[PDB]
Amino acid sequence: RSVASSKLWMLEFSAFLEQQQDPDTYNKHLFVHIGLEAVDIRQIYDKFPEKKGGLKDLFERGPSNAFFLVKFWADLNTSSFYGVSSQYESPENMIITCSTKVCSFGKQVVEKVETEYARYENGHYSYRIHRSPLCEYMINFIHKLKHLPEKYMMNSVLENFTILQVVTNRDTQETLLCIAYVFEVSASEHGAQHHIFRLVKE
Amino acid sequence: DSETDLEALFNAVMNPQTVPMRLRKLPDSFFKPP
Ligand SMILES: *C(=O)CCCCCCCCCCCCC
Repeated sequence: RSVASSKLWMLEFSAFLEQQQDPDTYNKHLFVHIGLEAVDIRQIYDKFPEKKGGLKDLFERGPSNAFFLVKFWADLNTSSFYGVSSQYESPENMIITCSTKVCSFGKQVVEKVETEYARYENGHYSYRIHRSPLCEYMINFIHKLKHLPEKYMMNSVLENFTILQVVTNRDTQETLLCIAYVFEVSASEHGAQHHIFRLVKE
Repeated sequence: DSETDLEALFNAVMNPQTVPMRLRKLPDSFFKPP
């Protein structure tokens, strides 16, 4: 129930590499996967676009209960398909728009926009972005990270890399979820790890 | 061009700005995995 406003809950998020050995055999590797401490949002403003409709403008518009910060410890240890899959629940039947902006030094480099419709499910409604192609920039970025001899060098690069995800009701233009993503490379036994935080005004 | 900037970034960290995250007011769980 962690990444959830009062109008939308992201139950699932994953980014992955799938390889097809042969027409009947598939191998999937997860870079990150999600399946409550507060953070002052003003601490991360310089890390995202701050023009009109930027993170600040979005937060001050509200609702303040839609804003989250996720820290990922990404597992980079691995006929190719690079994908992102996410699942959402809402009490309402809506047209949702999902905007994902990749940022470097707080500047947008690439945006992907997806429009999703509801499906009735046990008295509520579900939304799914299934197997969305990971854009060229991110594939190449991942490749360049992988070729670094040292893990701390990877983290140094990621210090100025952020991803901003904004889910919006297309009709009312209400922010349903806003998720700020910060990344490090995982160095553990378990593989990919994460921690979710709520963004607050103070 | 962003591909040329990317290349410069990666050559930079191999052959050695703002306030880094580790110095900011963030919880400890932000920097150490579960
Ligand atoms: C391009 O279309 C932008 C879409 C990017 C979606 C974000 C996927 C998250 C990538 C996590 C991999 C970890 C990289 C260090």
